[PDB]
Amino acid sequence: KRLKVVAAFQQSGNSPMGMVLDAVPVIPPELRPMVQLDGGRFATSDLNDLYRRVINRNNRLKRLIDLGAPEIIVNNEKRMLQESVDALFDNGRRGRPVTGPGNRPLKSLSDLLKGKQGRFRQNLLGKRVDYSGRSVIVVGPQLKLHQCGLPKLMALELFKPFVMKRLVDLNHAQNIKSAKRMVERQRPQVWDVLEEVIAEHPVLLNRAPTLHRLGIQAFEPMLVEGKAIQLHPLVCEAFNADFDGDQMAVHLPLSAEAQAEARILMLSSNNILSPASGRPLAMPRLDMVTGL
Amino acid sequence: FFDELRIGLATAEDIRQWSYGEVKKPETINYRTLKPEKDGLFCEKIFGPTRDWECYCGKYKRVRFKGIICERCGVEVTRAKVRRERMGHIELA
Amino acid sequence: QSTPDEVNAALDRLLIADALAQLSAEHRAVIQRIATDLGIAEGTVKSRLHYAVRALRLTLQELGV
Amino acid sequence: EFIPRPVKSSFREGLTVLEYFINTHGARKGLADTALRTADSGYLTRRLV
Amino acid sequence: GGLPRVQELFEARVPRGKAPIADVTGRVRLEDGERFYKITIVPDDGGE
Amino acid sequence: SNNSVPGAPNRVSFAKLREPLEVPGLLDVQTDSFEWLIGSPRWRESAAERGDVNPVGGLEEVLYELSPIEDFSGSMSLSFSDPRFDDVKAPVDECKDKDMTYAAPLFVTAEFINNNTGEIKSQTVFMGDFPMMTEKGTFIINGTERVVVSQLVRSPGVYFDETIDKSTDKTLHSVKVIPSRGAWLEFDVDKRDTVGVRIDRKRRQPVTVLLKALGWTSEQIVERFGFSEIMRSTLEKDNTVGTDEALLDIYRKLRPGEPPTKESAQTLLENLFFKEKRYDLARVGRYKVNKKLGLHVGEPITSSTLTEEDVVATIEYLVRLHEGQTTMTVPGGVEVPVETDDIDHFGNRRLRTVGELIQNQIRVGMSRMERVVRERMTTQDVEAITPQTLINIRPVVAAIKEFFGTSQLSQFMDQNNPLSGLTHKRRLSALGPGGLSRERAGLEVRDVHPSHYGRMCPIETPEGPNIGLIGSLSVYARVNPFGFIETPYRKVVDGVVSDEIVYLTADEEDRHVVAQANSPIDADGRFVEPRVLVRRKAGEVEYVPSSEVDYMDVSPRQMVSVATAMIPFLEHDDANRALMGANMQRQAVPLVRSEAPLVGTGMELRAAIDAGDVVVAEESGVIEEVSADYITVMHDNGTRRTYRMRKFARSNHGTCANQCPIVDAGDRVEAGQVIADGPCTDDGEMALGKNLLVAIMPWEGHNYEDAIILSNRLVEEDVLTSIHIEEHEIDARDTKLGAEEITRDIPNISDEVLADLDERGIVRIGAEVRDGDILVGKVTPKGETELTPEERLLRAIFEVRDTSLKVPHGESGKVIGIRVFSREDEDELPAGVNELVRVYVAQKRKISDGDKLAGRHGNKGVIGKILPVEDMPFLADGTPVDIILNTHGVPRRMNIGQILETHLGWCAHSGWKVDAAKGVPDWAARLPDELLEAQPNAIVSTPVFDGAQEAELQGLLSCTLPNRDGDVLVDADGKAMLFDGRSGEPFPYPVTVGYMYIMKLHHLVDDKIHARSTGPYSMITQQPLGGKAQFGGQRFGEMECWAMQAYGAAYTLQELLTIKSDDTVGRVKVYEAIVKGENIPEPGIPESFKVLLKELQSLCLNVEVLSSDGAAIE
Amino acid sequence: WLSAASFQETTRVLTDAAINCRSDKLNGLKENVIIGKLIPAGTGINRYR
DNA sequence: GCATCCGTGAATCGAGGGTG
DNA sequence: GTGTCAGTAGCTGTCACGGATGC
RNA sequence: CACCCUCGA
Repeated sequence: KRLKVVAAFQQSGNSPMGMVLDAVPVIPPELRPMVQLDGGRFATSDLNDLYRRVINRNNRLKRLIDLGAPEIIVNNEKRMLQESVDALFDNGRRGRPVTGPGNRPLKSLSDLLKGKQGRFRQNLLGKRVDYSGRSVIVVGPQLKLHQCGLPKLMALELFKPFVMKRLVDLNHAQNIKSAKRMVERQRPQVWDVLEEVIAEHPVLLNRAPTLHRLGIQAFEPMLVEGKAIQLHPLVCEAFNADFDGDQMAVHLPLSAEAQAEARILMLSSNNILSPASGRPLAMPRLDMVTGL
Repeated sequence: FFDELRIGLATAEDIRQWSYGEVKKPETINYRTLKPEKDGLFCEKIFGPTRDWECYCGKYKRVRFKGIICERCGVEVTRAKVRRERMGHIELA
Repeated sequence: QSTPDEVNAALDRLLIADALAQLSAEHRAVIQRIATDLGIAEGTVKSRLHYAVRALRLTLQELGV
Repeated sequence: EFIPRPVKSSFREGLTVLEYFINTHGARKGLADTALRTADSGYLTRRLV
Repeated sequence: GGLPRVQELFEARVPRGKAPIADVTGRVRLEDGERFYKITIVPDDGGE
Repeated sequence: SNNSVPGAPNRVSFAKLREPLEVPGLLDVQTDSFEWLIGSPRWRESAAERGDVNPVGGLEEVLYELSPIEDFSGSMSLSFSDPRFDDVKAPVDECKDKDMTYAAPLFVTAEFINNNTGEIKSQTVFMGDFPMMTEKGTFIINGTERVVVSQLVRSPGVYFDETIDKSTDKTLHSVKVIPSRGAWLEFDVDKRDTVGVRIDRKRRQPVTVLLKALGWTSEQIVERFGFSEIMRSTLEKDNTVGTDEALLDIYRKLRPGEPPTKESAQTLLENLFFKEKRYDLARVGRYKVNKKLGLHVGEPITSSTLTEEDVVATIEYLVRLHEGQTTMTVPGGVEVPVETDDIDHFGNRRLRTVGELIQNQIRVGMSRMERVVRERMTTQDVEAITPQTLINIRPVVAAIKEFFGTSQLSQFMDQNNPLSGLTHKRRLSALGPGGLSRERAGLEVRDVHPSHYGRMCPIETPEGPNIGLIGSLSVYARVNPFGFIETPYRKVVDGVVSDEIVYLTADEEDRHVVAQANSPIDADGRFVEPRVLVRRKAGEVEYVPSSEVDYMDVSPRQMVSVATAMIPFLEHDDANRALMGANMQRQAVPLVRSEAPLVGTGMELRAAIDAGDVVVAEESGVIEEVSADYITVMHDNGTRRTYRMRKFARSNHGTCANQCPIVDAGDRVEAGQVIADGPCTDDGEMALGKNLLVAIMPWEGHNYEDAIILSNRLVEEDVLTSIHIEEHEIDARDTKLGAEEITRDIPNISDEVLADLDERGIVRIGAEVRDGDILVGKVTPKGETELTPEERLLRAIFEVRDTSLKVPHGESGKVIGIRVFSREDEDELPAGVNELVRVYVAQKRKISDGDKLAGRHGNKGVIGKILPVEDMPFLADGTPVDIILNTHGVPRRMNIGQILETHLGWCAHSGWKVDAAKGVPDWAARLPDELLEAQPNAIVSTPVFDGAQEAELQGLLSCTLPNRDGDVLVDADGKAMLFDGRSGEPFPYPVTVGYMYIMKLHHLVDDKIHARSTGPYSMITQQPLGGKAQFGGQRFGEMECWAMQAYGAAYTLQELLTIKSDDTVGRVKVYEAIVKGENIPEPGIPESFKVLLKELQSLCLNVEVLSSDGAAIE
Repeated sequence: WLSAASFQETTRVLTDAAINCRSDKLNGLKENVIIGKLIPAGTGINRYR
């Protein structure tokens, strides 16, 4: 195990001296921002407090070196600088964490990357997306398997730029700017125009938890009145979705490649069988099997 | 398109090569003028201007001065976007 | 906290860029910047700027801004 | 371990006071360990992924 | 068994059962008592 | 009759067991606690009649523990006494309006005693604004009603634990002496058969170290603990010996880095465990210890501190428990069993309510002030010092503000409907300071414990991550001054049931055996059957002879909560669906008009009344003048009291709290009668929903698994309509370039959008506003150096920007109220604000597709279709049903209640008439004579675990009343023949038809619908915001990325993680390409990944991106 | 090392990555998902791309 | 050569409200 | 400029598991 | 935005 560490420094060509620091970097300000409160007071990032404590102790070290303070003070101050830089990089790693106001351990640079709230899992493996919505789901028996019914007010916002384009084309609006104002004021012209936009433009429906890939499926959107999403009764099994307050999220594919992927790979009608067992899922399951 | 992502130990020389200046003073900002203190954790000479093409001393507030290092406050004149990428550093005694 | 969505500004520039093709290359090269480079007068500047603006204003209000 | 005393009543007959109270241990622990089982399952899933 | 058994299998852990196995094919040597259990195998071909 | 005490409607009950004690004040948990805290006359009379000797109010206790204050010499002293309150600063509603705190000034009497001069100066000192509790048990902080939740903590005392080692497989034992305050002390037996002690988390010292520190000779130690080899081996394996040696050992392990003086250690080792300064067992702690060890069992609880005798007896108890001993008598003490304690048993699990939780904070503040006092004494002169110079009340007010403002127990009050608020005030929370962390709660703290019977409900508990950590106090339960939860029981003398009721604690209950409530009892009191169901110590249920029952339960519903007691036929529903029913009753939405349920339980009345959202007459009298605004009552003596109705008030959760008078002008009203009822109330009873005509049948798949079909009648007649009110707020601040001004003059805004605004820029009352409309016109001056080049050109080719208050997306209603505060007009705003406007918008929400309805049995569902009144399957006489529930989602959930509830429901709507001729039938022999005849729309009660039995219900269905035409619509089975309103042909088979009580839950599509094209992005990560209120987008999580990858939709995944998210240039080019009609451009690099690289650099890691050639690229 | 640092033991992985001076060949689903490249699977492989 | 103790990890999405 | 004693709160009410750490 | 609470599938 020791060789495992030593041969690395041997071959790579980097000196082990890097493990001991003579200078510490300062993270840009926008990544440690200081915001203002509605009461006139200020709130700041914990990194600012950590860096500030380190700077205070470092400047005190310079003072002590210049003043020829007793060796005891200089050494006992270098120790505190060590502990403060240790907290800056990974607070709480050694010993007791640096407590903030309220006996709350301050976040460190290494805390920015760990766990569900870390950068990797929270902001890299899964982002938040534009052109998306969510609403309550309702069973729609009359729908076809490849169809889903979304509210008008959902589609209008989702397809806002498309509606603006077609409103300025058909001369319902003088310029694209006034088209935006028209959509934001919900003028009656959009509802007839919106239908042309959503025509054969598939959307993606997702229900958390997304356990398997059939937890997301593509559908052709149908403008429905009301404010609930209308879902086909046969896909409930795949989503494991009952109708007692369940909510589903809608995503609008934009690029031509995205629309093709949704139309061919992810359309509900092309995913009737369970990928785990091969047995069908979109089949008569509850009331349907009873009638038959 | 870029092939590999290399990671390694940061030499002190690299730490200094990244930094646009050393953070000497421990102050943060001023609680009246909202201006970041010079050589502080928000020094505009080091990290960048608070507002686009606006220097600290207020001599250069226009876009005509693109790339001018102000002589009275030492702040460059680019977009505030650089406050998201310019690193500082503390030189340890 | 949080940064707004660049809709408006972008739509505005998308129009401004649509009323830039309705121009002549000289008014364009002038508006995109001065009398020291283009090698002309300052009155020629003031004017070309003046008439070029008025063409921009005319075009914009033609579209209904 | 199973209780040496059963729940004789049916939901059509009507549980006694103590019958309901004694059903609740198992019911609540059912919900609790279900939450825990789901947690461990999801973790195993991400590992396998 | 159960889900922890699935974890034991996927993590290559030293299982709870820790059942032994015949390292060499041969004749069984049941030497059962009550104090303890010891079992030997006489290799069907050569071996020890 | 049911609930014949205030003058309520005559609800008839199927009750077979009489109620010996009527339900207590459901709000006594908060009330009694606070009254004890401030020592009100009512609390003192309560303690006086209770037999208490020397009771102490909450403030008096703190002030006595503090008094006196002396320096190190003792030449100066300061003492406090007699706390009193002046009148309240501002009334409750005014506090809500003006965003201030409901409080009363606290006065105390302090006096300075000077020993070197022999003269005392005593005066009154104002201590601070003390937050006061409303009559409804709530506090008001900064204009918000909050509730202080009772906390389940670990009771002080001595506890023993038997753990099992993992590697050596031997039984180890440990002990913890948990005080009410101070350092902790835990003994243990490791796996080497040696005894040790950890003092305040510190290192584990040998148990003999402590004995040596106290002055005990090694030989006497061997004398006491010689019967065990483990203690002998401990004294042998000891390192140092000597009274003055182990003491310094303790000192250097407890307070390291200091010079060890023999007396410096002798001082603290006596102060940390035997002086009342830094260690104190409350009276309850001392009592608990005195029982567990069996010492001082006769002494009055006067020693508030631990003694050496206790430590010795404790170590003896431990060492004997380790080696199998089961009995022990302390030298000079009574015999006591040797066992381990549960720490979940409600005799060891204590409950501290509002009074105690506030007392601890006042204590912290008072100590923080005491130190400043001792410092200020030795600074000022010793003759011009007054209580006013020594007292700094800053930390006290700061302490109570820190508590109410920031505390897990000061919770935003649940104000959906009265029942929700009541339950909230009767909550028992295990989380919080001094208790435990959520990550520190195994599957054992959450499940039901046999001691919860009659104390904490086993049903009402959240099903989320807080399951088992939050309970509701049982109905008849109360809290004793010690903190434990008592419950009443009927004392059985000699196999005879007595009306003598006594309240027992958990451990007190275990020392006897109690019979179940529904035991057959003679009219005199003797049990009918020799064997009876009996609950026994350690939660053991078995039959026992009648001559063994000591006590028995008061009422069948003794074990359930208030909400749970509100479920009819509760005995026929499983605990899961019952949990959901009780939890969803608290989510009911107050309807425009409220209808009391036909099928009730009896608890509705007292729930509504004790909730406090109605108007009850304090004193009897007649109504002199009644209006929609107020009600004036002329008493008999001559005085007049006027109750003001709360009309269209915004609840904490947007519901409408609206009170309406019931009595009329000149109506005789008795004391305690409901003269006006509020939301979800009808004549004083909780009306959380409506009685709906239900048919149980599948219908064309629109009700498929748990979906609900409703009749448009409920829309046309506002049967399920509800009012919701939103509060909108904006302020005008001082900016760097001037000051934001609220003006009707807004740049580049038409006169058509501003047509509904007054001259100030504020919307006028009564105007209907859609989403996006201007409510308050505010413009803010923007500097010139902040303008886009295209913006500057557009300004040149043609200084304030629009910051008006617009209506958020999805909101719409009538503007009903406006409130304006101006710094110019004396209005005290936060520094930097000149004006503040609040606009109240009210919306009348009809039932819509997707709204969530539910019953009382966890039978929930959304509205999948609202058919016209003619399409609905209608009964024989033409009446169309109101709601269709799918049958398949009924027998799986084991909620037979609804079925029964349905049947009885119909019997209540139509009425019945039992054949009295030829005697009373054999099934109705047990029914009261009041039930043999019932008119249509009759009110009935099915008490929990009592009430209607299936046989009696069968009979009632046999004798249902006919309709107006003389026809009986439903069969004895309870089903009826329905006609399909769409085709006309009658449905082939009879269908169960009845009336069910359905509630409108607070989960409406009008609030839960959301969609986003673009919008705000977080500055750091450049990813779209979250939440509907911030106009955020949905989170494409990790599992969903796995879904995309599984489908192989590579381009869709990249699109999701680049141009649709945090590609700074890509998303803009996408917007442009959409409005241009061009194709979608190529995605760029996520800004979040740039942030990742910069963050890895911040940790001294040189991350670099290399091209195919090998050169690092920037 | 980027696919491992995003799984578990982030610090423990990045330390070893910096010591061994490891280079990440940006050719994996997790990695390209992080940096926003097309996943080398499905419609992302070179045959169909 | 081996028991102790350190550090790692522990489902997904969504709503509203409070304070520092 | 400072000058007699002058001295944390809080808390353990999670757990399984592997391997470096340490007696 | 940091934490906190309550809640929903």
